Amino acid sequence: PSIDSLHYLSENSKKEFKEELSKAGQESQKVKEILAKAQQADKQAQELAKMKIPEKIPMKPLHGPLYGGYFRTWHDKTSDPTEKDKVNSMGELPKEVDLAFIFHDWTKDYSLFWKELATKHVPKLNKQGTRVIRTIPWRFLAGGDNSGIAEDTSKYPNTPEGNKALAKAIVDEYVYKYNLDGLDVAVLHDSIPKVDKKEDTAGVERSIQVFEEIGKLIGPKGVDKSRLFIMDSTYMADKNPLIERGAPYINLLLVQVYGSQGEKGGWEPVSNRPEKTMEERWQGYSKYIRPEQYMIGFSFYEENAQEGNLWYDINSRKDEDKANGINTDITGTRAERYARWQPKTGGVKGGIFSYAIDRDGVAHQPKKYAKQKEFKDATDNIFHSDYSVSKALKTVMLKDKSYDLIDEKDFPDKALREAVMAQVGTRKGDLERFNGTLRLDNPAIQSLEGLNKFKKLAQLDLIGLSRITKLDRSVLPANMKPGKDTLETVLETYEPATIPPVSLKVSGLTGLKELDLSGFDRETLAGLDAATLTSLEKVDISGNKLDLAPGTENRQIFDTMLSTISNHVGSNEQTVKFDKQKPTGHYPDTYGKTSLRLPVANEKVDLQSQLLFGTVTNQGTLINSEADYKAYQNHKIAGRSFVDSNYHYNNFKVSYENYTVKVTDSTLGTTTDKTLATDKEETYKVDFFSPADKTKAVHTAKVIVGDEKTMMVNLAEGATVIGGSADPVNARKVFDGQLGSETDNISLGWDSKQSIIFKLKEDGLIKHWRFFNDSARNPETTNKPIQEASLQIFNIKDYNLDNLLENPNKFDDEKYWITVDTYSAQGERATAFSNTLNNITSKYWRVVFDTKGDRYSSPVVPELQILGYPLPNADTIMKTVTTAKELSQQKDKFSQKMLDELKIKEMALETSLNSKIFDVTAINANAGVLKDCI
Ligand SMILES: CC(=O)N[C@@H]1[C@@H](O)[C@H](O[C@@H]2O[C@H](CO[C@H]3O[C@H](CO)[C@@H](O)[C@H](O)[C@@H]3O[C@@H]3O[C@H](CO)[C@@H](O[C@@H]4O[C@H](CO)[C@H](O)[C@H](O)[C@H]4O)[C@H](O)[C@H]3NC(C)=O)[C@@H](O)[C@H](O[C@H]3O[C@H](CO)[C@@H](O)[C@H](O)[C@@H]3O[C@@H]3O[C@H](CO)[C@@H](O[C@@H]4O[C@H](CO)[C@H](O)[C@H](O)[C@H]4O)[C@H](O)[C@H]3NC(C)=O)[C@@H]2O)[C@@H](CO)O[C@H]1O
Ligand SMILES: [Ca+2]
Ligand code: NI
Repeated sequence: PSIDSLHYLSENSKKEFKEELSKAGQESQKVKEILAKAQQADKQAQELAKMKIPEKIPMKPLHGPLYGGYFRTWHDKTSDPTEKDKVNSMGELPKEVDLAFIFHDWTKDYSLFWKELATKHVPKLNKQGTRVIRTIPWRFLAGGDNSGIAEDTSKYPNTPEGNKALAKAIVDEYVYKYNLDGLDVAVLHDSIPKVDKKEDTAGVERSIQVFEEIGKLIGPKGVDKSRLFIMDSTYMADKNPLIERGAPYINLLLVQVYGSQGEKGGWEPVSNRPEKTMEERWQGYSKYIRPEQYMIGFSFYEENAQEGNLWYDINSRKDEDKANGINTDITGTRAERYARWQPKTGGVKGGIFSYAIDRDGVAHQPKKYAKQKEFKDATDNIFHSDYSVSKALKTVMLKDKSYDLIDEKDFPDKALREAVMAQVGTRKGDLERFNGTLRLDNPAIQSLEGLNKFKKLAQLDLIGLSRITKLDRSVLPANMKPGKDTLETVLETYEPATIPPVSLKVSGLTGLKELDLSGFDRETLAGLDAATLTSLEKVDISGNKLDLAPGTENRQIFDTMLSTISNHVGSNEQTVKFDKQKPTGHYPDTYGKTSLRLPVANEKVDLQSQLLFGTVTNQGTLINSEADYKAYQNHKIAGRSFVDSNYHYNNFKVSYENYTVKVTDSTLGTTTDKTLATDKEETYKVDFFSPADKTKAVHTAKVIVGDEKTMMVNLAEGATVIGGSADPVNARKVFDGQLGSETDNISLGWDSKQSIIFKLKEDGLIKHWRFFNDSARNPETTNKPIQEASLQIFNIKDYNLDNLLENPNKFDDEKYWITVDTYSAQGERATAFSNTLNNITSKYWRVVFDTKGDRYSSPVVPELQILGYPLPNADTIMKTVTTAKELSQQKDKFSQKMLDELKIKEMALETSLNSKIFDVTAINANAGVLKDCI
């Protein structure tokens, strides 16, 4: 009986039986048993082809806290009847299990477990209410590495039509083949599609398309909605590649959160806080599914588990009790906390599930034996479970008020009750947690009794409710006023949240007579369409944080309601109330003081108080002083003010201490003192910074003491290094505009004196220069300071620039350069040095620094700055100046009269090059006149 002629065995099972052939390939007596079993395996395989899948028992739709479980096929006593220690059966799962997940592995194709499942387990579990679900890995929807059916790439190509063929083939193979109740797709890192044992991106993308086609067949958006379409994952929502396009097609999301990591989250010591927490996890998924579809999972103790697969989600065997492999108490377990857990927002959860439910009741191997790979504990044997833990957990949830149905004692009005259920949910627990939008626009609503049940409602739209006549605290959500979360957590951890007060939109309540919003600390009235509240007779908005100044939207909503009430019953101290306001002072988005001009005097200004100031309400009223706020307290409505008599300018004002400052003079010198001295004529740029950010400024201003000067630029930034002893990679960092961090080595080179040869970016007129000592970057730096330095330009009159450019290193001698300024440290602590330069024009430069330290003395220069203004053709213009001066001495060639006119023009040009306001257009005009006169 060859194995190639068996017909009914799957090619996989045949690939197995022929490998077992190779072993003992010629042993006379073992070549028998392998064929004799490959046959008996074929007899079984053909009994699976001819079994009769029972007719589907119709089942009640899902409802209430659900409890699922993953039964490991290889622990069913029919998986491999030769292993007589496997005693459990999936059919024995009690009615408390709403979802029994077939979790497949190690059970042979030809196993008769599949005939016990189809013809006995499904009928039994179905008659009691338990749905049976097949679990398949992510990779079954794409790729070819263990992709099961999808390995056949010709029958199911990766195309629009191929993906449909694969989706229908999946549902047909794994759902309908045994008349199962639904399909579960597990997306983890372990199940991700691979090829060559490499994560396949083209494979992951195909799986999204195939997942969508499967959803067009089963699940809430498929042709057959009786079958469930479930997804179980370990990814956070922001890392699940299939939730965005997949979520609308699934009935339930099962997040696997085993162990204290799933519950508490992971620690991240850079934040000093936890991440991937239980609350953070669902908040991510709350964008894609309703909370009633969310199900959190734990794990029972799997036999012979090793490091990485030990979760301790159920109680552990006591170290003394060495014979007791069993523990069925839920008290103090992670699973029992998971059953009672409810998110803080949205609503209550679908339920919980357990992995390896065939191990229900088995205690956990003590933590101390985790690393002993071969230690066989009492809890590592196989037991028959009566599923006591599963029953105990299910009843815990089933007996939780959170899942009590919303009834007429919450909302006596039917029209309101039907709308709450349409938009919020159907559980009392959903009122304590729903943080979305409730739109009550059906005018049949006769009463708003019950709305006070809402604790976290984000927005409430009351539209066209003609039968409503009163609105006050008793018939509005409880979060109308600020408050903190009151739902206590049942989980473990290592402050409560703020409840954003509700946004109240009201429009078309023509029957509304009284509006009482007092004592809620409301920030605005936005949402009130006062032009529609036509029957309003009594209004009270006192004791809030409203800015009722004229011109505001708040005042106009108020004026409108006051006008309506003034045609119905009259405005008076009883029908209209508004006082006791405490508007919230905010920082402005912008500030108006963009320039401050002072005379040159020996005074002192506080830059903060003179440029950055002012508090603004959320209505846009700017208060810039204690004087404006008294004009504000002076605003009167019906003869009296609306600001609380106890709310002073000190309370309303926003504080500007902690705000830093970055002053920059016209030579690009920098300070950081709020105090400035007007003793020196100079022009400064001032940037202010909030404590929360020191890179994006909140306000820029321009202080001008005396005659305004144009601000210089760092013409050296971006300069090209072409020489110098100094390390060219590091050299170029002196032109990089920032000082740097003290992690980066910026040492120029080995010996104690180092040059840098460089060319400026664009032409320019240079008027200043500055080099920073190392103390500018880190004040505690151990790199000694520069003792002596020289800045030089290239002797272009005598030497050829082209010779320099062809062999720039040859020219590292001061004979080829001209010195324009030398620095010599006198021995005093200096963070930087700066000095003027005489309208230099050269494009090519050479600097040297010297710490004077015999050896091991490294020149460290954060940044070298050659400052000035941009000026195209500085060469020619400055060349023209020096010509008129020469001519003016040749008093024999030119008459005195010719020279006096030329002198005025040469003088005029020099004046424009050294003017405080640099004007390139005037310069060119003068230098053009001068060259023309020559
Ligand atoms: C998705 C999900 O549910 N989330 C995770 C769980 O996945 C996770 O549970 C584990 O699941 C393992 C099985 O998962 C596989 O199936 C699911 C569903 O189809 C897939 O989603 C998943 O990716 C796994 O896929 C399977 O992978 C294998 C390996 O590749 C495929 O077959 C092999 O594939 C390779 C290529 O990679 C190659 O081609 C090979 O030839 C091929 O055989 C397989 O095809 C693929 N699925 C299919 C059908 O497509 C469980 O195994 C795991 O449980 C084992 O380990 C725990 C450790 O604590 C034990 O407690 C537990 O009892 C079990 O032990 C194993 O028992 C069998 C029973 O006999 C032992 O077999 C023996 O092995 C011997 C050699 O060691 C001899 O060969 C002997 O003849 C043989 O009988 C086996 O050795 C035991 N192994 C161990 C480790 O003890 C676990 O339940 C859980 C984990 O916490 O978390 C969930 O959230
Ligand atoms: Ca630098
Ligand atoms: Ni062990």
